[PDB]
Amino acid sequence: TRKCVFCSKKGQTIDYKDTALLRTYISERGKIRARRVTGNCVQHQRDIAVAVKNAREVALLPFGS
Amino acid sequence: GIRKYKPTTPGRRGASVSDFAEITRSTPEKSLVRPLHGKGGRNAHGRITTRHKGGGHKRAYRVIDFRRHDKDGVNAKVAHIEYDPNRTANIALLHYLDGEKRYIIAPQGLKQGDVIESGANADIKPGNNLPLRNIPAGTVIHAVELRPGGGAKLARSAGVSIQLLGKEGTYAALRMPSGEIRRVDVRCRATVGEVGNAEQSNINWGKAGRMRWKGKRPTVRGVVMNPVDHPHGGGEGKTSGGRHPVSPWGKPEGRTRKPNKPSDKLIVRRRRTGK
Amino acid sequence: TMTDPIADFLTRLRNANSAYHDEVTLPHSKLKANIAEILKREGYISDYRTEDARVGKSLVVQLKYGPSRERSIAGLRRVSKPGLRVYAKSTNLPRVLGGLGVAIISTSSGLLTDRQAARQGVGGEVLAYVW
RNA sequence: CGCAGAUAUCAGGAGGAACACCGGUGGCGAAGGCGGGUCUCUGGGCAGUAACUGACGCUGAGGAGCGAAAGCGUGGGGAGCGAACAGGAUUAGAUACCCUGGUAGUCCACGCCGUAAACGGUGGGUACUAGGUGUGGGUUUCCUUCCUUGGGAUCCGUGCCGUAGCUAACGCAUUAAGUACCCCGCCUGGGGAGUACGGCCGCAAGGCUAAAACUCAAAGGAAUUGACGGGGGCCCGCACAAGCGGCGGAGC
RNA sequence: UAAUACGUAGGGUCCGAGCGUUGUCCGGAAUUACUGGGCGUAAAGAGCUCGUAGGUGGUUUGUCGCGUUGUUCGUGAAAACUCA
Ligand SMILES: [Mg+2]
Ligand SMILES: [Mg+2]
Ligand SMILES: [Mg+2]
Ligand SMILES: [Mg+2]
Ligand SMILES: [Mg+2]
Ligand SMILES: [Mg+2]
Ligand SMILES: [Mg+2]
Ligand SMILES: [Mg+2]
Ligand SMILES: [Mg+2]
Ligand SMILES: [Mg+2]
Ligand SMILES: [Mg+2]
Ligand SMILES: [Mg+2]
Ligand SMILES: [Mg+2]
Ligand SMILES: [Mg+2]
Ligand SMILES: [Mg+2]
Ligand SMILES: [Mg+2]
Ligand SMILES: [Mg+2]
Ligand SMILES: [Mg+2]
Ligand SMILES: [Mg+2]
Ligand SMILES: [Mg+2]
Ligand SMILES: [Mg+2]
Ligand SMILES: [Mg+2]
Ligand SMILES: [Mg+2]
Ligand SMILES: [Mg+2]
Ligand SMILES: [Mg+2]
Ligand SMILES: [Mg+2]
Ligand SMILES: [Mg+2]
Ligand SMILES: [Mg+2]
Ligand SMILES: [Mg+2]
Ligand SMILES: [Mg+2]
Ligand SMILES: [Mg+2]
Ligand SMILES: [Mg+2]
Ligand SMILES: [Mg+2]
Ligand SMILES: [Mg+2]
Ligand SMILES: [Mg+2]
Ligand SMILES: [Mg+2]
Ligand SMILES: [Mg+2]
Ligand SMILES: [Mg+2]
Ligand SMILES: [Mg+2]
Ligand SMILES: [Mg+2]
Ligand SMILES: [Mg+2]
Ligand SMILES: [Mg+2]
Ligand SMILES: [Mg+2]
Ligand SMILES: [Mg+2]
Ligand SMILES: [Mg+2]
Ligand SMILES: [Mg+2]
Ligand SMILES: [Mg+2]
Ligand SMILES: [Mg+2]
Ligand SMILES: [Mg+2]
Ligand SMILES: [Mg+2]
Ligand SMILES: [Mg+2]
Ligand SMILES: [Mg+2]
Ligand SMILES: [Mg+2]
Ligand SMILES: [Mg+2]
Ligand SMILES: [Mg+2]
Ligand SMILES: [Mg+2]
Ligand SMILES: [Mg+2]
Ligand SMILES: [Mg+2]
Ligand SMILES: [Mg+2]
Ligand SMILES: [Mg+2]
Ligand SMILES: [Mg+2]
Ligand SMILES: [Mg+2]
Ligand SMILES: [Mg+2]
Ligand SMILES: [Mg+2]
Ligand SMILES: [Mg+2]
Ligand SMILES: [Zn+2]
Repeated sequence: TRKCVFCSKKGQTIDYKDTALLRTYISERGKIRARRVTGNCVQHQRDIAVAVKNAREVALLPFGS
Repeated sequence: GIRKYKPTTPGRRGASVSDFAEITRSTPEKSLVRPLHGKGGRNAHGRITTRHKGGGHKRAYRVIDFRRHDKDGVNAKVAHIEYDPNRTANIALLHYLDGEKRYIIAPQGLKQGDVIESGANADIKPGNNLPLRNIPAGTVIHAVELRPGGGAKLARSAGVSIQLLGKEGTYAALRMPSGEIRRVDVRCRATVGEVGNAEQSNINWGKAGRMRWKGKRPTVRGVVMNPVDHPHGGGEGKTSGGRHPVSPWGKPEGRTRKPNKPSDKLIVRRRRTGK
Repeated sequence: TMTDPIADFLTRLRNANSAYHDEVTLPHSKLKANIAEILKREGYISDYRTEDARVGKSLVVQLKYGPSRERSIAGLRRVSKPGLRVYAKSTNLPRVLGGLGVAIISTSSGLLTDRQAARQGVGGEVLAYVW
């Protein structure tokens, strides 16, 4: 199991501005992948989902094109 | 709300009414009243045209501004939301900064002290009138008109009002309470917000006396008429009339609209039942 | 709710004997001190003590065990409890293990053992049957 | 259901229900139960400073509030799904399993009804009692890169396994059934029957409180081995398959 | 159809001037569990909360002692039980 990449204090914050950051965690299909593969916080993942899905509603990530 | 009456006497057990706790006045603005009278369901000839109607409690008519275009760009205050029996809904009097008092229909949730503006610049808050060029698609409106200044004619329904759908060219499509969609010109005028007295349909008459009050007389059933006076008349006992029900003048159920109307093209589709 | 300090103390003692402890810490009280007097003078608890803690004075109990690991106290059951309280007359003093046990009796002089009460002719409330 | 142009497939429009992945043996809630987002008002739980009150504590007969789904009233809504209901089919028989459809309901608003295997089949609260393996929450402190599930300690909730003990056993095993304490519900063989009569509640369906007679001399719980299974894994036989020749036809 | 369980015989057992049946009541029945029960499934924790009355209390500093035991004489009929 790999590390909680976000969860350093040196690491970047959590938000929805980072379209590249959210793309890096959303697959090419456009779905949310699993913690079992991503290896980050369960909490961090909660934040990631909130940010990515805010971006989706603001039309920043494809809706299964 | 609703207050169900307590069954003191038998003829008063089922009588439930709506409380008019919101009214503020007890005598209508006298500068805006005209003489009216139960017409008795008779035309210039005097022969009864429509049955069941006539007699009842006399009522005083008041002119109310469905023409609400004669004043623009001048606000008015909601003076008093009073009751007129002649109409289903409630009429609220407005004080204009100009100095006119005019009657209008009272939309749902309107209370004394609010502001009213009428024109193409008004806000979208309920109670404002403005041609449909300036009204967002999807909103709920009432007291609609049928042409640019012919006076509102539709959706006076106490408790229900029309829904705007979409603007194309110079027409707008309306979802409207009969369940029907009407194409209509967009130069007409309308007002935003559902009409008031949404609970008026909750009334339970409950007493033939009050039905008479409201004015309509009794209906004489069909199969009981004599055969001479009506198609189902006759039959020693109870006999269905031996034929499919029919209007007293010999036309049974079924389509009645005269298609081809000038508005036949303006209509989009037709109302649905049991769908 | 600590609604029976005596019961809780006795439960702690027997539980510590079962778990094979050496020291048991409890909040200190006058009744605890005099009951420790009784038991230590009878020889069931190796020695007690009263110390000072962050808030209130407490006590630690030092037990013994039989030379072959033997437990010092076999059974502990309260008799007079909140709600159900039991007293005894000068003649009907309770008998535990036919005298092989010690019953703590509250009499005018204070708390004394069953033999002390029987010889003095005094009586009171029996606290606990210790064996 | 289609040759009246079906399916598919593409443009547009309508509209209702519900939000995969995040999403797990995870959060919260006292309990039912609750998760697409945004805002609005707001409840509950936890960590350090421990400032202040200072025996106010606990739990609770009656009472009263909450309380899944189904059901009922009123008026809206009603895509999908779908009791009941029609047909098609299997079957000796099918008022079912399956198919075509398809009305209540399913959703909204306000009232209702108060029962579930409402289960962790375990009432609430406090104190004590070896460990191992994880989550999430918040704190500190040090190898200190001071990056770091690096290391230490702490308290809250949350999964499993396990000593001693307990237990009828299966099993529980510090989030006890252990060893105690305080209070409350409840039970005394099986039917009869949670039903008859009665009282209370409900508009109802019914709900709550709760009998007797007569009959049976057992009914039930965990567990041991068989037997069997249109329950699973590994095996063998002219068992199957591939071949010949056959009896069931006639006389004898 | 071949009874130590029916009846007859013998033989045996208990008891005895009484012996059985029946019926009422206690017991074993800890089978209404105060002494001295249980609640997972065998019968049982209500569906879960707040909370009135009642029931119950986290400490030590202080008196009256009404809860209490402490002893002295002072009542407890006779008759019945226990000792001689
Ligand atoms: Mg966060
Ligand atoms: Mg009536
Ligand atoms: Mg007047
Ligand atoms: Mg008039
Ligand atoms: Mg004429
Ligand atoms: Mg009529
Ligand atoms: Mg007249
Ligand atoms: Mg009216
Ligand atoms: Mg219509
Ligand atoms: Mg008629
Ligand atoms: Mg007639
Ligand atoms: Mg005539
Ligand atoms: Mg005729
Ligand atoms: Mg007739
Ligand atoms: Mg007839
Ligand atoms: Mg007709
Ligand atoms: Mg004390
Ligand atoms: Mg006891
Ligand atoms: Mg298509
Ligand atoms: Mg202080
Ligand atoms: Mg209580
Ligand atoms: Mg209380
Ligand atoms: Mg109660
Ligand atoms: Mg009560
Ligand atoms: Mg309530
Ligand atoms: Mg209530
Ligand atoms: Mg439901
Ligand atoms: Mg429902
Ligand atoms: Mg019905
Ligand atoms: Mg209803
Ligand atoms: Mg309806
Ligand atoms: Mg619909
Ligand atoms: Mg069906
Ligand atoms: Mg059928
Ligand atoms: Mg269907
Ligand atoms: Mg029930
Ligand atoms: Mg549930
Ligand atoms: Mg409970
Ligand atoms: Mg407890
Ligand atoms: Mg274990
Ligand atoms: Mg052991
Ligand atoms: Mg426990
Ligand atoms: Mg138990
Ligand atoms: Mg019984
Ligand atoms: Mg019952
Ligand atoms: Mg009853
Ligand atoms: Mg009942
Ligand atoms: Mg069992
Ligand atoms: Mg077995
Ligand atoms: Mg073969
Ligand atoms: Mg042959
Ligand atoms: Mg043959
Ligand atoms: Mg014989
Ligand atoms: Mg015999
Ligand atoms: Mg004999
Ligand atoms: Mg007896
Ligand atoms: Mg018992
Ligand atoms: Mg049971
Ligand atoms: Mg229960
Ligand atoms: Mg119940
Ligand atoms: Mg005295
Ligand atoms: Mg005396
Ligand atoms: Mg005396
Ligand atoms: Mg005498
Ligand atoms: Mg005697
Ligand atoms: Zn993290």
